[PDB]
Amino acid sequence: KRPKISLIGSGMIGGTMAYLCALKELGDVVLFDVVKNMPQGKALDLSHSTSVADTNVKVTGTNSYEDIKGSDVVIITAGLTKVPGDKEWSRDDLLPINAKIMKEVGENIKKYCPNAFVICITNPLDVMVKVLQEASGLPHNKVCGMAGVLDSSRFRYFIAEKLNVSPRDVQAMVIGAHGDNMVPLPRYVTVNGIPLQEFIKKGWITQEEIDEIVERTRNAGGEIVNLLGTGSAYFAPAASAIAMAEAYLKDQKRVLPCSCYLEGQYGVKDLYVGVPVVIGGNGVEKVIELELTPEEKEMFDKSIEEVRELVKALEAL
Amino acid sequence: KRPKISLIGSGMIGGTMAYLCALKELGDVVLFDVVKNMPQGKALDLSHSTSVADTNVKVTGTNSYEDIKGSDVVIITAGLTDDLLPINAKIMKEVGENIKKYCPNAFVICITNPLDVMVKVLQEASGLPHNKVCGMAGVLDSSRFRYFIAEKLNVSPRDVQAMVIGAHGDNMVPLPRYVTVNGIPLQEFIKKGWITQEEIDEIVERTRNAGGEIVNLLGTGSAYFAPAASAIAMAEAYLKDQKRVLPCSCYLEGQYGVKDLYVGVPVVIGGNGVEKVIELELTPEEKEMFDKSIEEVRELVKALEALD
Amino acid sequence: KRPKISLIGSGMIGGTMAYLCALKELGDVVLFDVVKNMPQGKALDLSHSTSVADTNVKVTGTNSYEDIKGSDVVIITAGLTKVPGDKEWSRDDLLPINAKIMKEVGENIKKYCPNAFVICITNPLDVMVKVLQEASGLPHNKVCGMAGVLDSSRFRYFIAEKLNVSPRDVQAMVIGAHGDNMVPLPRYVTVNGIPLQEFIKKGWITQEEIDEIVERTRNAGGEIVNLLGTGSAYFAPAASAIAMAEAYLKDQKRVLPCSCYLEGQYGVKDLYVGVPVVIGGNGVEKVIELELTPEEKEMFDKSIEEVRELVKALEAL
Amino acid sequence: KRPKISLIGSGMIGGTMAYLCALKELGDVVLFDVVKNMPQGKALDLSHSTSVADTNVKVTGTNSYEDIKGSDVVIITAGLTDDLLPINAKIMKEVGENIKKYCPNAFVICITNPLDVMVKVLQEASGLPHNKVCGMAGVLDSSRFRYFIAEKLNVSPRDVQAMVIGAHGDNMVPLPRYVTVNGIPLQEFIKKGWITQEEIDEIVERTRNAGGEIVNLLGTGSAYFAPAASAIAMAEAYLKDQKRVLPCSCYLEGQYGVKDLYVGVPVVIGGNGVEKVIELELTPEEKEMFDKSIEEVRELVKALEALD
Ligand SMILES: NC(=O)[C@@H]1C=CCN([C@@H]2O[C@H](COP(=O)(O)OP(=O)(O)OC[C@H]3O[C@@H](n4cnc5c(N)ncnc54)[C@H](O)[C@@H]3O)[C@@H](O)[C@H]2O)C1
Ligand SMILES: NC(=O)[C@@H]1C=CCN([C@@H]2O[C@H](COP(=O)(O)OP(=O)(O)OC[C@H]3O[C@@H](n4cnc5c(N)ncnc54)[C@H](O)[C@@H]3O)[C@@H](O)[C@H]2O)C1
Repeated sequence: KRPKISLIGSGMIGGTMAYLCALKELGDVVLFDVVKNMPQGKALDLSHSTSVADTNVKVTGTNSYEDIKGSDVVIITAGLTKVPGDKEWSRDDLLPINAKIMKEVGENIKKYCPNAFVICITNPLDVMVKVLQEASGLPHNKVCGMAGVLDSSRFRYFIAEKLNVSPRDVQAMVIGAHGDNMVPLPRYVTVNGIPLQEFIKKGWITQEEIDEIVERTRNAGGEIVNLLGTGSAYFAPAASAIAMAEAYLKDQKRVLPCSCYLEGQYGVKDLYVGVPVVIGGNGVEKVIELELTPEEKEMFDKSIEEVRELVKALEAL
Repeated sequence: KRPKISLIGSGMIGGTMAYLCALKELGDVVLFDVVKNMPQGKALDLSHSTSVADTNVKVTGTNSYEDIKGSDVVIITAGLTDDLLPINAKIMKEVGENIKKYCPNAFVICITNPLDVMVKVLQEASGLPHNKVCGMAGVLDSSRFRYFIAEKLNVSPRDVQAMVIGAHGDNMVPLPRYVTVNGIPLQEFIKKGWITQEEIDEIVERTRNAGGEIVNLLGTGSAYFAPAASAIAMAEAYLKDQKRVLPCSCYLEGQYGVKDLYVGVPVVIGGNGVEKVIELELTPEEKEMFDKSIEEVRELVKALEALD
Repeated sequence: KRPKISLIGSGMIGGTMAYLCALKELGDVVLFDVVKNMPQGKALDLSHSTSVADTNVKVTGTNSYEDIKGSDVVIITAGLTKVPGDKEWSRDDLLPINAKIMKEVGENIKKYCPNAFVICITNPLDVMVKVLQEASGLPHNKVCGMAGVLDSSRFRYFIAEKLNVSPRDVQAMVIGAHGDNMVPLPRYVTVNGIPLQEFIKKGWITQEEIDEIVERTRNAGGEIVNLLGTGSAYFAPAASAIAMAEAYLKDQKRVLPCSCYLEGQYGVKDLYVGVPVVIGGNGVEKVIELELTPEEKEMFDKSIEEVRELVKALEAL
Repeated sequence: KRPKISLIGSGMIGGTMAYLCALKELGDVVLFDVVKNMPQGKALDLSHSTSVADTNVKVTGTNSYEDIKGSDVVIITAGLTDDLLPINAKIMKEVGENIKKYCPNAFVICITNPLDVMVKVLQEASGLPHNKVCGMAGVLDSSRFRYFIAEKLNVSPRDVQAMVIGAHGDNMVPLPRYVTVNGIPLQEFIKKGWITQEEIDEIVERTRNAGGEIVNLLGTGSAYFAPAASAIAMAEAYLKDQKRVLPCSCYLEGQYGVKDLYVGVPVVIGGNGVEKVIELELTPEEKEMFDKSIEEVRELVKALEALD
């Protein structure tokens, strides 16, 4: 039988992700949402598009978790977003309400598709993937969060733009927690293996512009929201998560910064945070421990501790 | 120079089309919209997504018509969804004007409704060759027809040929007589038990109403995934000179009994636009449905010319 | 684990098929041949190409059947070709020698990958697929021959060329035995569902040109050989067979003329011959019984009987 | 008009390249060869294969140079594998002449060996801009280097960056110092136990010799799958203006200490050909290997100019 991909949450990101799954014939799709008839509407739109693409993909809409039975992969966008930010929204609403949805999603995964590879997108990302892992009981290797691939896609793009080379040939990474305490890694940026500093010396780019690109990367999500007025980014967020899903389903063994369960690496135990990892047919297969400078480890430590604060505040109740 | 694709209108359809242009590396994408900043917001999102796809596509958003200069393809969703007819026409008039000033060699694909009517306003206002302007509707209506037939037979939509002609709307005309499975007449599958004559009739009316069917289930807005894909397939056919056979709203000069009118019929789309009109051997009944389908189009086109 | 595709025979067709499998990331490939080191050379060439395509595909060369263990799909080009044609080659060499290789291939499939979907290309095609089925003991649904997709690709192309429309939008089919007694179906040719006769009346094509295209289709293989001097077609033959393999592995349910096991359909029992079929995740899933004219059934009967003659001559010894 | 890709030489590499052009719908393909009928035979085979891929690509074979008129890209494999140097040069002279007559705006990618030497003969004989002529070698040598490194680490080749510069041959110069895993220096993976310093050295010499390694195993002929893919990736970079960073044999005017010579170095390939040369910060040892690598090229280029 085909691979089964279930999208928990059928908003903008969920629909586009399902569009990519249909365009790439990655497998049968299931769009789930609490809103009645809505996932069923997109599914029929998307079903019609398969006709234009000359594919066979089955896309289904549903308001019941039962239809995620046997899913090979599960990708979760459901919950409140950051669009309101009201400075008390993250603390009084985002964190406490989303944690409760993650617990309900995790329980449904546990009963209906406990073998799936599970990719979380809901924010606060690092916190929510932990909660989803706890509630679902699945191996820590098969539950991770999408954040670094998106933050890296922005980083790489901004670099590629100034240098005027294809983004394929810009290697860039962003680690740490997803959010304002993310850590772009300017030292590790290369152009097809060439350190970026070589282009600084040859005048393709300058050091300040690089520092600007670091900050623009950290705020890229808000830059787009502000410009949209209504809504948030969904084209790149959806591709990033489907890159990770394609890496799992085709055992591509790609190297991508993802939010994953550490156990000693980087001096972190029993915690989810963004790090470079190898994604393969068996999920998160290897964590790469980068030889970070002391300064870099400091930014990583301050970012890893904000994640703790919130994991603990959530554990209060 | 890369091909340049300008999307006049950056709503749901326009943005979805821009994404397909970026995934398929069809060319540089310009997202135009009257709304301030919003196109630029989507453009940056889309730009980011090129890193994930490892492409080099340039996607820019703008609020100034000047940025469509030199466009090889223009795709128009600008409009709204009882003042809608004349307001959409002033828009379509304005869009068509900027096209002639800025990119008078573009292949233009109108999407806004009433499609077949607004197509002719656009051509008149832009003064472009009649074969370089057309409307996307038949590809989408056929993809629904094709899809519904495919799922009942349990074969791939690729091997279902099905077409829809006439005007885009509730009176569109699916053609069950021409449906085939890899060229095998659909009727052969009635006789061998794959589908019944009643289910075909039911499917034919579900195709007529699919637009509203989707609208009722979404609750806010209308379909756009298949709409976007249909427009891009038409643009891909022009950019790569694929000579595809597709139902599109095109300028007829006597074919089917229509003069100086844009109406949905099968055409060959290639590097020089709408390169050939296919004139089907329609039966009297089928020709009758076609005539009643376009009646509304011929009236509206006359009424709008009066209001100039 | 990835899907495993084994190519029995690593000649021109076998290598190209493996190139397509690598380009399309359809799965892990195994190139097998009796020639020592040769399949291993192509595999390393192809391995290098995956670097240019930015894929992860594992391509392996081998001279041992043991390495086809667990194959999801098996595609067989091995044996003598038609390139010599010496009028006694088909009878004294092609048929008797290839049948013996098919029996050895079938036995190796039976012991090492009895769950595979098996696509035969060796000629005489309809005869050899039967022999391979007998020797391997696998379900008749999971063993078929590639012939009609190639003969149809030629038919469709010749039509598309004269009309000057994309071949995608020309539906054309060829049924019967692969070879000189193949049956192009001019009546069933459509342009996106439109009968071809409509274009005859409107002057895009004429009836004689159509009849020429029927004959050119029947001789297309020899036309190319003659022009090549050395060798035979391998680009289209390889794609055709990989289309059938992609249809199985992705459960695409495509409609394609293939050589398959009939049991009453078309008044043929216990025999392999080319007919329109639906290929899906479970192999050959449905045979389509076309409402052929009496004339058409006559050409089909004369083509189905030449296949018998050879199946019986082979059964002598 | 579709892009026009002419392949001067229809052997194994040339035909494999034509197939990739047809699969990727990059443009119309012209297969030229001196051998009578053989190109036409492959063209018809390839044409048939377009039906299976559902593309509209035109593939023609010919024995007359006139059919390359207007080519946007030309890719040259014409040659043979102790008279081979001067015979290949008369050929490369002849090919370059017909190019200037027939398609003097083409992007030209030479493949025949000794690559870096025959590249300069071609440019001289064709009189084309030095940025519109280059040679494919570094992409292939890097794809082997990249591949060997990828399989030992068990990561995707996509996330291995590795380069090879200098001349194409046994003296080519892999650059283990610049190898990275998604930008992470390869040395970090020594320290954490993924690969050893000895296996890198071994890999670096296996890259040098991969060409012959393949040749020994095939028994007849040489590699062509990766060779073809590398040339097409370079042509795709030109046709779609992808601005790819790739090691190619390109005209240097003082970079690296080379004047009026074609040598393998990293470049940016885009819509205007070889748009930029990247000048790496090579160490003394690395610069030394580079100089010894091109010594043979500078001598042969001088010796062949004398024989005119
Ligand atoms: N022909 C078909 O089959 C398609 C099927 C589905 C719907 N398609 C029709 O085009 C649009 C549907 O596109 P979309 O779903 O994206 O509607 P949106 O509301 O999201 O976007 C409309 C945009 O159009 C922009 N726009 C852009 N320019 C203008 C001007 N110049 N005036 C007014 N509005 C303008 C405006 O800011 C809006 O953002 C509407 O007119 C439909 O009748 C037609
Ligand atoms: N630079 C690289 O890294 C490539 C790596 C692999 C091999 N590449 C070199 O080009 C070719 C390899 O291509 P191929 O594998 O296809 O060699 P073939 O023998 O199959 O084809 C050579 C064709 O070249 C044709 N040809 C075409 N034109 C001519 C002329 N004008 N003179 C002589 N020969 C000509 C001739 O008919 C032959 O069919 C040879 O010169 C190699 O040194 C180079």
